[PDB]
Amino acid sequence: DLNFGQVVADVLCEFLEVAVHLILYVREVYPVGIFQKRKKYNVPVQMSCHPELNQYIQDTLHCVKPLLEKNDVEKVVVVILDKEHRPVEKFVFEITQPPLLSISSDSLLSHVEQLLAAFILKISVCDAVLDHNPPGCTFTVLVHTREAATRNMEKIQVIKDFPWILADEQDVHMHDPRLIPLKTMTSDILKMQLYVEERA
Amino acid sequence: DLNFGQVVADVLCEFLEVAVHLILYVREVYPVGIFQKRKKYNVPVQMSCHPELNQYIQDTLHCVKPLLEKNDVEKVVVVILDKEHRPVEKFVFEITQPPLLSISSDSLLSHVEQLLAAFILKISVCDAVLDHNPPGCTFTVLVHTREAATRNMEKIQVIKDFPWILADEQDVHMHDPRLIPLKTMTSDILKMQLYVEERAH
Amino acid sequence: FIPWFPYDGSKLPLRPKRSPPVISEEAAEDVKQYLT
Amino acid sequence: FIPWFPYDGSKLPLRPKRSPPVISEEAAEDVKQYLT
Repeated sequence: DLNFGQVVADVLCEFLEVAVHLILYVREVYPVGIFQKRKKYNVPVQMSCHPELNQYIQDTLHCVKPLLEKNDVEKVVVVILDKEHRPVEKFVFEITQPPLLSISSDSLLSHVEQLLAAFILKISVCDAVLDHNPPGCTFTVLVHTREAATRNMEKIQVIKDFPWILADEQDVHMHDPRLIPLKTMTSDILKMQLYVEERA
Repeated sequence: DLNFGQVVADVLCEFLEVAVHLILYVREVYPVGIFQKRKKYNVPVQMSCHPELNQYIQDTLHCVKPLLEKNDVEKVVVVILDKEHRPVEKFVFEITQPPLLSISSDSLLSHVEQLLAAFILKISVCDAVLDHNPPGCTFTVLVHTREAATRNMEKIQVIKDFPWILADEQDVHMHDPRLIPLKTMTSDILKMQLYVEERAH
Repeated sequence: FIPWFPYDGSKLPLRPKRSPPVISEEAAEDVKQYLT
Repeated sequence: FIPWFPYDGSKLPLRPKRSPPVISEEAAEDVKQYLT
């Protein structure tokens, strides 16, 4: 028994929430002052203490959770938008969940969190390999589904008063971006790779 | 400028989630094997690793959060039930939120989290003061609102496919219970007290 | 000791319609062995 | 380096309809003062 789809959805959702907070801190999408240092996967991280920001991120990922359970997510993207609401930088989390079959009883949840820790560490240092963002940026989150992203509209709208829409091309497309790899992992339960798309 | 109604709702919801896990652990509602010892508020806690249990508890408290931010909650109650779904034991968290005035200091926050830590610490050892009756095998959570519960239905139903209902007398009422106080805190942004209702002798 | 909100049967509370899961000693064995 | 899922304009992604909150200089200072 045991619902590993739900186990992966859980682990992934917790990691993505921490990684979204860290991206906002490390790229200065919001002032350093709203963040508090915490530890996740035994890595020093930074979480926002602003209540409305925290609820927005929570709501966003709670909506993604049932899609990750079903493995209907190809990519989760944190898009950083400039003051004209155009994408200047994208943190792309590409995801695949292998058929869960040869499960390994040697502390699986402990092993996956060590794998995820390496992603947090890479985000923590990525300011040194990226150009600084211009002032006045905001962010959004994009969810790329494996099926047509209109079958999944009923399934993603999990949270009262938190509707989703189809993204517009201008919210997504960066022309000829520079790709900066950050980290790749593989495990019995999940494979992931993280890279940044930057303006060329 | 800042939603301190939202801050207290957030802190309370996060605390109540940890307390629910710990109550299930200490009162042996589920096998001890599902629990992992972690740390919250700088003190030890026991958190379930069972995914569906975790989701039930998280969804339950996420629905309570908008009622907390509106100061609409009088009690959150963990009801432990036997195989016939009769209440065995109720952990009653009584809550009041005073008007959020004189809100300053670098200290009003971690003072609250250390006050909440006192509740976790006491639950951890509450087997010492509670009766040693046979444990239950399931539970529910009750939300007692200041206004009529039937008109908090739209508001509490935050999560698709996680509906709420008005409780049945049967699942809530204990006759002449023994009341065992566990902890009480007062603060400028939150007062709370926790006691347990045991079956009568 | 005095509770602030003694039980009042005329103001019944809300609770979730769903139930928490049934967890066997064998599902609990797998949780411990697999999910720490 | 090669991405697993290159950008494909034929399948647009989903995004939340509401934007995240705008936090002013002023609001950030209060968060720093009281909440951290």
